[PDB]
Amino acid sequence: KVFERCELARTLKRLGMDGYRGISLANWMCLAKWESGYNTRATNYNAGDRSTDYGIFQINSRYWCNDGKTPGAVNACHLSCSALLQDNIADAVACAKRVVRDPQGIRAWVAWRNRCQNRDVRQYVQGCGV
Ligand SMILES: [Cl-]
Ligand SMILES: [Cl-]
Ligand SMILES: [Cl-]
Repeated sequence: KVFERCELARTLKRLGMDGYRGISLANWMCLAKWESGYNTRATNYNAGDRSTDYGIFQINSRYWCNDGKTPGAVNACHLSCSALLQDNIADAVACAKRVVRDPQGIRAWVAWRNRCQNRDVRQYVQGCGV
């Protein structure tokens, strides 16, 4: 599914993302926006290293979820990458929380550095009731 902006904001808030390990909801919104356009079903193959990015946060198979087909990979979220292509984003949120328990936090995603870091991200949550 492709979430509408405010629907997603509220969905993430219910799932405990607001301020998780210091990360505001608007940061999570900015991440989802630029990773996937708020689209849960997106996959992107990285021909360079044979990994794939999955779902609304474009979580990578090398480190985070198992797809069977990524060489040398591990699965720190202990999920099938299939779990990250559901309309229901509970598993994707749990895995995003796992990512940001590591030292880099939200810097783990390069798109966040490029598109969100050091920016005014207030617009992502404007009017959403969050
Ligand atoms: Cl911030
Ligand atoms: Cl699973
Ligand atoms: Cl689903």
